Amino acid sequence: DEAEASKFVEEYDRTSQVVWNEYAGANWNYNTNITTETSKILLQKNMQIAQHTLKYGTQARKFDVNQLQNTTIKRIIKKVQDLERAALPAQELEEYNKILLDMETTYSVATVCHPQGSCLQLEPDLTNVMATSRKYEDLLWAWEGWRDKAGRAILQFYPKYVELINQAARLNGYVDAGDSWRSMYETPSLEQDLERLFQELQPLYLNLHAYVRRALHRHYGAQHINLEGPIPAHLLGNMWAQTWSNIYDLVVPFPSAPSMDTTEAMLKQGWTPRRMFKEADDFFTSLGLLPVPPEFWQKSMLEKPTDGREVVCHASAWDFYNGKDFRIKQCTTVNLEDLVVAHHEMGHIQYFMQYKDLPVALREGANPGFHEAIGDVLALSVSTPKHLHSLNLLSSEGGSDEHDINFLMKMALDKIAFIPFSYLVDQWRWRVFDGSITKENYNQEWWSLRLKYQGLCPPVPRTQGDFDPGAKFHIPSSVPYIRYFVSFIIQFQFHEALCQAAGHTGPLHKCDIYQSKEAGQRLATAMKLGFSRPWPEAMQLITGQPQMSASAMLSYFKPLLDWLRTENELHGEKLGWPQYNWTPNS
Ligand SMILES: *[C@@H]1O[C@H](CO[C@@H]2O[C@@H](C)[C@@H](O)[C@@H](O)[C@@H]2O)[C@@H](O[C@@H]2O[C@H](CO)[C@@H](O[C@@H]3O[C@H](CO[C@H]4O[C@H](CO)[C@@H](O)[C@H](O)[C@@H]4O)[C@@H](O)[C@H](O)[C@@H]3O)[C@H](O)[C@H]2NC(C)=O)[C@H](O)[C@H]1NC(C)=O
Ligand SMILES: CC(=O)N[C@@H](CC(=O)O)C(=O)NC[C@H](CC1(C(=O)N[C@@H](Cc2ccc(O)cc2)C(=O)O)CCCC1)C(=O)O
Ligand SMILES: *[C@@H]1O[C@H](CO)[C@@H](O)[C@H](O)[C@H]1NC(C)=O
Ligand SMILES: [Cl-]
Ligand SMILES: [Cl-]
Ligand SMILES: [Zn+2]
Repeated sequence: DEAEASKFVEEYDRTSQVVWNEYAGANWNYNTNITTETSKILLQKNMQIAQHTLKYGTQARKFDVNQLQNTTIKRIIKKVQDLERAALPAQELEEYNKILLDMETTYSVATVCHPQGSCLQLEPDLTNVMATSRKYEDLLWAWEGWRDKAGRAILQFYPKYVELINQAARLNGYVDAGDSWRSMYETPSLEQDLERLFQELQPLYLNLHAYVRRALHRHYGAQHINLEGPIPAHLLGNMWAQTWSNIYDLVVPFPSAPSMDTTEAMLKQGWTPRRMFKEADDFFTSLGLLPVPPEFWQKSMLEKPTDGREVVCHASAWDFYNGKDFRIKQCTTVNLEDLVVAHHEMGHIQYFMQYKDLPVALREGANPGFHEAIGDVLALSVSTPKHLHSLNLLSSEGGSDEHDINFLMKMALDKIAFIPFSYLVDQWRWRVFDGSITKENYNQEWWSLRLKYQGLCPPVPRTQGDFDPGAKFHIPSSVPYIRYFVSFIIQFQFHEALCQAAGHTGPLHKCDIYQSKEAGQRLATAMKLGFSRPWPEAMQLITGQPQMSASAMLSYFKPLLDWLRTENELHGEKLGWPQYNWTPNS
């Protein structure tokens, strides 16, 4: 019994490496070269890996895990019993795989065109418009156009996707796909824990929201901003209003304390995408963590190709499951935002390398939020004015409370603004999956949540046939999103603990853990566990305690919360959006 199970897990691990490596290659080739051929080979490799999954998943289900002594072998076998889509009948599996590829392709090639004029892709063109335009009408053209071309085109696929992904989840013992996704956290109290964390961050978000709304009222006019209502969703510098830092110029608390133009500085100094990832590599190795192998530099696609290839430009990090081939694919733009993204992606690579000696079944983060947090932790240190100054991308900003509040505001526009967004994406999808939201009400329930959690409203009334969730990458690509909410909270807990381990004193937001070997050792021991143990053990290794907690993030931003409360009180802001029914008149 126990001996049969141990031999089984060894066989699974040997054959999975080979098959998973092959699948990763075909997926990479399509992702970096979208063609009918590569897409045909990908769909073919899909059926190959499903045959492997079905073979070993069927065997695994014949072990009564109850009678197993070893708990690492229990854990592997329990996971292999979940076939995911390979539980579907052959006909439905083929249809499911084609739906997913159609949704992804539709999103990745959509464009927004002027009549008799040029056509813009999402990256970099429309992203640039949303980030830099300060004209209501031009922002509206891009915001609405993307949803008209991308979102509306996904709607035809989504109901059938939902049916098929739920059917697979039921065939694997879950009640629906959202149940399956939540189970990745192995945390029965997950929904209540996440709701508690969201509530703890509400005071900070409402004060930020009210301050930004006042600043938008100053620039865009009283006729277009209701100081007691939701904010129009196209004015926040980002296609999804998920991060707001690109409108820093409109909301700067102390314009008398200016910051160097970081994009001009990178360009003037000859930064390139390759330099951006090299600086990330240096930060990781400064902590005593691992460098990326030479192969990484040869096989990664670090900028939009120019040879006519259509590619999936959305950034991603790749494990090829042979312990040696790791890659990034990013249509990198030379700016500070993409430097942070490069650190994020390099954090996924670091995790891949740290757990590469585990059985492939356990080669995942302690939970998906952990995988997302590693690179962001380092990026918190990289983002400090003192570190950016040492890269020659800022002037000296120390010894100045004005510069200090400006910096906290810059960070808040990204980190705090993102909290409600990241919460609501899977609040919506979980209710789509459990049947609470039907295709009749997809879009209406999306905007009810955009209002309830982010206090945003659409600048143009939505009409039948709109499917604005489809205009957000992770929806047609079927990537769960709550990982990013968890990540944004726990990355501050990790930062706090690593700064304490590095001997930092004083305000948490001034800490920079560059070159701390004690910090790197905490992260390395946690990452090496992969998915071999419940995630509270990895939490304990990093922070000395087992819980998720908003306290670290609230401590980081405490000086800004104090300042915002004073400023909002002085101006008589009404926090929140009691006039929640308001929408733009024109
Ligand atoms: C429950 O079972 C697990 C798993 O046991 C292993 O996997 C099963 C399928 C069988 O093949 C067993 O024969 C295997 O041992 C046990 O976990 C292992 O415990 C041992 C200690 O007894 C650990 O051994 C350590 O390994 C270190 C490095 O090994 C890794 O690195 C090499 C080379 O890089 C890599 O190729 C290899 O695959 C390893 O992953 C070594 O430095 C150290 O000194 C020590 O020898 C081993 O790492 C554990 N594996 C895992 C996956 O956790 C449990 O001990 C067992 N529990 C009980 C109560 O018996
Ligand atoms: C399974 C695998 O093999 N590869 C996976 C990694 C893994 O799970 O192992 C992978 O590469 N996924 C791609 C995805 C890309 C990005 C993303 O989509 N981010 C979210 C949310 C966000 C926003 C701001 C921010 O600062 C941090 C996160 C968004 O932009 O909406 C783009 C920019 C950042 C990360 C990613 O890396 O998470
Ligand atoms: C792109 O894909 C085609 C097949 O669709 C292939 O012949 C070609 O070599 C690929 N190009 C690159 C750069 O991979
Ligand atoms: Cl939207
Ligand atoms: Cl997740
Ligand atoms: Zn990520």
